[PDB]
Amino acid sequence: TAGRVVRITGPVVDVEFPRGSVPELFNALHAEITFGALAKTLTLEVAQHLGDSLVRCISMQPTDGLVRGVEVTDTGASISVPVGDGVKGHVFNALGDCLDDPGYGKDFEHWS
Amino acid sequence: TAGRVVRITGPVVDVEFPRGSVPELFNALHAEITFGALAKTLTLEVAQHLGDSLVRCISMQPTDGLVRGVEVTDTGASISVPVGDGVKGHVFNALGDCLDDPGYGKDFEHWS
Amino acid sequence: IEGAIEDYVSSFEEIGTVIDAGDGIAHVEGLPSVMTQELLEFPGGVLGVALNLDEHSVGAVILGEFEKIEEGQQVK
Amino acid sequence: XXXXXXXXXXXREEIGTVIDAGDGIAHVEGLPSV
Amino acid sequence: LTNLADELASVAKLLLSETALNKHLAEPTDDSAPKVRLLERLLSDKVSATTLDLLRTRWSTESNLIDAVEHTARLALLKRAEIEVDEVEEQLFRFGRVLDAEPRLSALLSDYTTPAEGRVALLDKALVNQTAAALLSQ
Repeated sequence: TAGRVVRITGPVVDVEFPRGSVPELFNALHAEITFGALAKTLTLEVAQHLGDSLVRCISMQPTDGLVRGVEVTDTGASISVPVGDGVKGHVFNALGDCLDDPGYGKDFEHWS
Repeated sequence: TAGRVVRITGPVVDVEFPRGSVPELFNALHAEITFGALAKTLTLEVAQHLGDSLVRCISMQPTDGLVRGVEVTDTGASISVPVGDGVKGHVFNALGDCLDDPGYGKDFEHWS
Repeated sequence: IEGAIEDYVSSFEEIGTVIDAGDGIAHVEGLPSVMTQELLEFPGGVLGVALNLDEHSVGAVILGEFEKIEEGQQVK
Repeated sequence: XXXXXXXXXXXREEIGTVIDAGDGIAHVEGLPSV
Repeated sequence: LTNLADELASVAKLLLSETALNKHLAEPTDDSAPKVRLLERLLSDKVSATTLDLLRTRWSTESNLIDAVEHTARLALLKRAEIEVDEVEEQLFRFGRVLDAEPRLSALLSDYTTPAEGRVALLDKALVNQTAAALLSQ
């Protein structure tokens, strides 16, 4: 059901999906980085459709340590940000998680 | 067994060798031009490997009159020049051939 | 097998054909024995200089009226 | 399902090989896990 | 028809595997004489007279020259079935239905980047009309 990474060049990652599963433009995809100190989950935004079920994406965290053929899961929606009154007085990264109190945004209303 | 010329574009010449017989970088290769009044032995230097047993070379003489398919022989060493106290007094071209006495320096120590 | 394939490829009065032409340059197929910067001649009495010799075609600059050149002409 | 899963079942360190080299760049073939 | 399709499928395998020959024969000539020269040199030991006579026939590139051998072999084997047209067609659409309904099996069938012998074994073990299965194995 999910896709896999085909090509990597700097911040740009090409992914391939099963025949019907190809995600829309501006969906958030996930991929896993597994090496040591660089180990993180990577979030990855769809920029283009290249034909033949290929999709070209732009990475949010650095791609260092990513490997060809790793699984990629389509989240089915765009990148989402916590919005609400309790957002005031906190510091967020681009992806909407709080730097001064980790996990803080997980229970808010999220918008595209 | 030895290589063949396969592309020519000005002073750049591509040469194809047998699978296992590919020269290192900066080796000197000989090739023959046999047209007529223009005839000479070329020296080529290896500058790149292009894959599939093919190498790209730079010609030390005008390639004018070189024809596709001629045999090229790998000397197994870089371009060499005569060195010694007997080098003083004389005039040399880049290949270490003496212009003042054509046979001179052939018997001197040759450095790469 | 590969030695019989190479022996055959060596076995090839030779005439080429123009495969592309434009603006004062033309590409010739064939001529497996042409020298670099050999002077070619084309059917209209037009000459050319074989500058670039690729694996499968020869790139010739055209001297004089390149208007007389078209694809499928012979060259010698 | 069954026959395909059995055909997938029936289908040290990694080695690559240099396929191009020049000017301080080299292209390597293989290394599916790099 | 069956003998000739096997000769055309096997020479297509020699053409896709012999890449140096493929990239040299895929070039047009002013006469047939060299084209027949390699044809007499290499076709004589392992191929039938009809197959060689057909192969003796200019293509734009190597991929199209290789495809044209498969196309003749498909025509031959289908003419051999016709010499059962409804049963081969219906079975062949039905195999297309099985392949398009199972996207992991269709992707696992994409075997040009894999050993083709193990691919043909896997398909023959997963897959009825004998000639439809022959076209699929071809």
